[PDB]
Amino acid sequence: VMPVKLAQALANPLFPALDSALRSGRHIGLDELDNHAFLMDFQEYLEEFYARYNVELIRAPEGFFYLRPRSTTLIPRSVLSELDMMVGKILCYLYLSPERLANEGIFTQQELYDELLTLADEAKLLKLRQKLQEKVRSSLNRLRRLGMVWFMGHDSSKFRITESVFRFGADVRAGDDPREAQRRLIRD
Amino acid sequence: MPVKLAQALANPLFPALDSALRSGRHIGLDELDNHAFLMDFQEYLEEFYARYNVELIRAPEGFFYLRPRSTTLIPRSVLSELDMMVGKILCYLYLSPERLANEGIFTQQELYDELLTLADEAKLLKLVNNRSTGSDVDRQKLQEKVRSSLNRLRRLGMVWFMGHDSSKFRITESVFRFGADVRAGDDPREAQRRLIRDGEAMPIEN
Amino acid sequence: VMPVKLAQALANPLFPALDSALRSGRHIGLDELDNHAFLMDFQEYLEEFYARYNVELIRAPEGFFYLRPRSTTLIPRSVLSELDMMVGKILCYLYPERLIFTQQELYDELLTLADEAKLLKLVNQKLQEKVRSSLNRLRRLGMVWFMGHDSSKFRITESVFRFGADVRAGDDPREAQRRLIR
Amino acid sequence: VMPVKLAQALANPLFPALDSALRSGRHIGLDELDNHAFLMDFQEYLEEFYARYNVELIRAPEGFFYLRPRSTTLIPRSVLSELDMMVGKILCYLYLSPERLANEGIFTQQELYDELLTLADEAKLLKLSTGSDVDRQKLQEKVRSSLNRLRRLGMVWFMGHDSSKFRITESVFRFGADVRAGDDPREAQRRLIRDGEAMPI
Amino acid sequence: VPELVAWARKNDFSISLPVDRLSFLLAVATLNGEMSEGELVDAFRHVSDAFEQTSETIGVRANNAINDMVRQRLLNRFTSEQAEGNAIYRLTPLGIGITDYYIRQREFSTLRLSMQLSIVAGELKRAADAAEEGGDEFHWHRNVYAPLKYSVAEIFDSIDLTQRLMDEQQQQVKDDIAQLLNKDWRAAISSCELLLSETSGTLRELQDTLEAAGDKLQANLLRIQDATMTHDDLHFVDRLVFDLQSKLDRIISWGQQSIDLWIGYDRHVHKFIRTAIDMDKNRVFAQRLRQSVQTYFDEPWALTYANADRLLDMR
Amino acid sequence: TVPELVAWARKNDFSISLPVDRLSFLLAVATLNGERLDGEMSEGELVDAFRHVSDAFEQTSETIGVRANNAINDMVRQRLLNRFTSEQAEGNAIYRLTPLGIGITDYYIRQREFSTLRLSMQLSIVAGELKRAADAAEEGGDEFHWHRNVYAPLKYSVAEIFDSIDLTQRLMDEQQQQVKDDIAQLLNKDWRAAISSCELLLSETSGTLRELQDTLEAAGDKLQANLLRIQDATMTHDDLHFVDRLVFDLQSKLDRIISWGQQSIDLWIGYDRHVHKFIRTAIDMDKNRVFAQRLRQSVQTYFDEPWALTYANADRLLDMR
Repeated sequence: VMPVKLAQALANPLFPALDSALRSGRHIGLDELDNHAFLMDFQEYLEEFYARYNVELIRAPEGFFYLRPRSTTLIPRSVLSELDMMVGKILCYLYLSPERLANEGIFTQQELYDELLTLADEAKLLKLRQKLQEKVRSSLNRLRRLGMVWFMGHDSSKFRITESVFRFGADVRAGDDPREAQRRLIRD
Repeated sequence: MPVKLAQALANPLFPALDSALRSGRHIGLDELDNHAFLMDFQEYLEEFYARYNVELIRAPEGFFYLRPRSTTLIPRSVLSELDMMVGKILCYLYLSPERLANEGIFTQQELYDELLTLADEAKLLKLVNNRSTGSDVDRQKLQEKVRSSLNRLRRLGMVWFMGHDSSKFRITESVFRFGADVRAGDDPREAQRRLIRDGEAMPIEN
Repeated sequence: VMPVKLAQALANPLFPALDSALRSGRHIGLDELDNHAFLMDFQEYLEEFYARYNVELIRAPEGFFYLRPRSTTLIPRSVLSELDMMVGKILCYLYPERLIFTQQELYDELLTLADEAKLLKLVNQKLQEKVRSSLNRLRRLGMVWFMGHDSSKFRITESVFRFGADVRAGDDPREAQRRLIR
Repeated sequence: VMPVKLAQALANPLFPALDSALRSGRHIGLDELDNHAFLMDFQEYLEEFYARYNVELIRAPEGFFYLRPRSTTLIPRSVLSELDMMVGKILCYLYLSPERLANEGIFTQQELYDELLTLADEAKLLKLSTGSDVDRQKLQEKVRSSLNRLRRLGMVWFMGHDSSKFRITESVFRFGADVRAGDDPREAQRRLIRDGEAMPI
Repeated sequence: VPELVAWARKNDFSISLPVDRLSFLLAVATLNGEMSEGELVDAFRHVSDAFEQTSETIGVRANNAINDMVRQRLLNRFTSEQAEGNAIYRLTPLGIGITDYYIRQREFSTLRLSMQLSIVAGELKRAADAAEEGGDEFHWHRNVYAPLKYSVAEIFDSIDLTQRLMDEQQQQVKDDIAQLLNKDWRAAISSCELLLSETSGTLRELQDTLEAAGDKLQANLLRIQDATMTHDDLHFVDRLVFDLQSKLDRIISWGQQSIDLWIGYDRHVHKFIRTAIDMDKNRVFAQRLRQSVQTYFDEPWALTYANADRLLDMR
Repeated sequence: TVPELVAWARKNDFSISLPVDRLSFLLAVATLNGERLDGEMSEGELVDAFRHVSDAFEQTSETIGVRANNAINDMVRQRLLNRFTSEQAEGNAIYRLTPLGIGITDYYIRQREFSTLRLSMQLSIVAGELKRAADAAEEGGDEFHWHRNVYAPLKYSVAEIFDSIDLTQRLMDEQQQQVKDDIAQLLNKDWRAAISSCELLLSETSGTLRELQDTLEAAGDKLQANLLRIQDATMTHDDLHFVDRLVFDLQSKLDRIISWGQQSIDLWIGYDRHVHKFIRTAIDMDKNRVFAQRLRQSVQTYFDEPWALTYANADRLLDMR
């Protein structure tokens, strides 16, 4: 028998879209009030539900939720490309920057691009130039689908970076300089 | 929540079946357990998918498949024309008595051959390349493309691949959808109009 | 055993050649004094010899000797063409003979009494050769002696009478033969 | 008057037909039991007889008999064509080839023709002048035409006038005379021409 | 084993029997029930007639064929100076093989098969009552090896041939049903159901007759092996026993597999009669689908389908 | 009928076409089908098979797929191979050699049985079956008695053993032809040297053909006698024709067989006799094949300087018409 709250959850007007979203790999942070609240409220039960698919519903230490599939996932799996990962780690580096607090967490394609060239070995950066600036718009587009970024318009220009980027941060102990560790990750 | 929906949902078959349907697979008699499962809780799973603005449809020949409405919370897609062409020939081979000996098993070459027969090879090549007249290098791109169409159709459950390879395959009832523009004895382009209104189809322009 | 006077004919020096000439279809006339007297001397014993070959050693009433093969012959036979036959019937009647002849006359005398239709089927200068050919043969048959070289200015032999018609009623020569020609 | 045995022969029942055959170029092989046995017993006397026409009754090392007309011969003489020679040679070849032993002596006009083209320039044969079939056929008929003459000469025995099968006789060796005495073609042929055996072409 | 091709190429083994020659070979094999080159040419003549052709090359052709028959080892030649054509001819093992296939009568009778099986059972018993007893080489050769190789293995091979003829039969009904349904559609159903039923019966019967016998035959074949396996001299009387047991099994197995396969085809045909014909009695749909394929580009359309985004993971 | 069988054959388009490569392939299949124990052949195995045969004729590699399928496809229409759809099988199909297929393949791969002990043994067995059937035939019985103790034994064991004896003969026929070839080539290589070996190969098959004919004659009548006793036990129960027509053919086939047995021997003496003539003709007078060799070269060089043999040629006797 299925718990009373599980049902109540699946019966919530918010479940359907969230469910689709969660299965696509999207991370639900706080700049998405209604949904996030929803998962905080039924985490215990949605946890069980998604387990049935061999997918763990996880709340990260920084607070966002996301499904992490196992090897036996019954949900179609896809995979980000090296450039997508690289971009994510760079988005994390940015979020860590002090400027971020004085920009309402807003950055530009160029800034991202600048920081990208600076830290990632520009030689391996070719593995996948004005094209490489357009291809970074792609990664940044999928990452937006994943809930890492929010666009300040329909275009790309400037975007807002959320706390879900930590999915891309480096293992850090209290006292470890996050930026040094992050670019050490980006670098190795 | 209805007791039975909770039952359907707690069943060890649901999760993977659910993923399959969401990825467009059509479920026919060949998938014994899943099809038995759907027949059992059809009424309830119907309601469940309705929550996603999607219709759990059981076609007249008996297979199931999701048909997203225009307000769907589950993304919809549309086959390419080469897909439809291949789909239609698949349905054709399925109704061909001159093939009974095959007991339903066919080969990439058989499909491809029957395709060039009934189709306008000329324009068939145009799908592959803008302007190409017989360019033997394009027939190869056509072949690989037809091959990709069969593959996409396997995923949709229209066909089953026989072994470790992709060369041979078996057809399914689900392939009747490709003949929907003619199942109902009418005006081919009248039925199409009807199919479009129901979310079964989308017209392809250019 | 073998008739003594037969060996005497056989051993004679003249035989070998005569034998070859007779077997060739050659007629032996008076001209060949030495042979003709040989065929007179032993006519009967040689009459027997050639009989062993199913050939008869005839002597035409005109006096000329020749070998006539039977259906049952043991000596290879050949039959002259109907053209050769028509040229022999003429060479006869042409034999006003106390004159040597010419291919001319024979050609004229031919186109004369010879049907202007049937004479054209024996060649179905078109006939001026098949005539110098036939005559070439008849000369080897002993019915025409070439006086010159290879030219066609010959001299007829009595042997030709083997082409003569049958003067039985007791009429005239030339027209009896002339008639047969037609 | 005449040598006793000359008469015993000339009177023998076999003579007139044999004489007629010999004068026509036939070669009397062992297959003709009576005739051959006959020529064997009166060889010398018949030698005397034919000489009288300037012709050598001849017996070859292989045992067959044939007349070899001299220059001053009372009996005309002829020579085989080049195709004839060629066929005769193939015949002699086939006659000494163990690869055919299953035939038990009976050959085909087909086995002959193939053997010929197998061992001779198809080109030069056609020299009697390109490669046209109107020429190709003319070869097969001429071949057959030659095969029938050798039949009359005694080199071969047809297994039915209609038949296309035949037996070969020892007489085909005459076709290898130019090789009996090891030498040079121009030399051997010099002796064959001198002996009346052969003639030039 | 690829040596087979070397050997095959060396001896240039080939068979070329166009319907043209085959008739000849058959006509010959027909009459053969010795042959002179004479009678053999006559035969070819009668066949030449059936194809109304030339007579100018009949002579040359007929002989041309006979040689082919001789090079391809279908015919064996024997020179016989006295026979018409100076030659005699005999069909070879390959010749008789190929011809029986086209003339031998069928043998799908159940009674036939049981009689064969009854006859085999007896011999296989006698060989067991004896091979158990014992004796000199002659006993084991004339009372054990002899009946197992010249009589038993022979009857098995015959049974093996009946099954293959049955496979042939199987294909035939399949081809016939294709033809029947493709021409009379709904009207051919009753006919097709009958051919499906008649064949299943035959198969079921031969196989049931076989299996019912198997166990006993295999039993005596096991007695003969119990005396032969000890002695280190009676080997030949074992590679046979083992060989027959192995062959009796191959037959009982295929008999079974054959029926499994048939049952499958039968099911398939029925499903087809249900899906394709009962749901399109007037046979219109198939015609329409076909027209819709050639005329597709006039006004192209496409089916919709759920296509959830996949779960985008890390790495 | 006669020209009716010809229509039937062209009405069904009966034909067989197996060039060396194809035949090798069909043969390659039987070889493996022979070692069959795991079950039938699969489309996988057939191609794996066609693959090796393709490599045997040093040809392209990519075209295999289509040709392998083209090949197997007509092996089927030509009625040499049978196809059965089977999902379980690699390639989703199994293939079986047809009766025709086993026929053609057997000839080439199935080892040949050449033994007089075999024949003797066979005859013995037939004798027994034929005796019992004879006795049992006269000792009458219901219908099951005739169909099982008379007909059947004759039809399924006797008629069978005869067909084998016959086949062995036809087989023995190919050995003879084989020995002829050995003798031909033996002579074509050592000339006068081979004279020894040939006479031995010659002497040996005569002995063989003799032992065989003895055996057949030794049993021929004891056998033929019983077929008669049976042929009589039917004189009575007339309406039992299938048992009469069987005794008839069994008699004819035995006569047919015994006949041929004598004839081949007579035929061999023909060959033997001829092989001795040859040696005594083309080898003795040319002990070292010098003449023959030069005669051949003579055929190639003839045109460089042609010559012609002379022959007497009397003028035919010209006669009138």
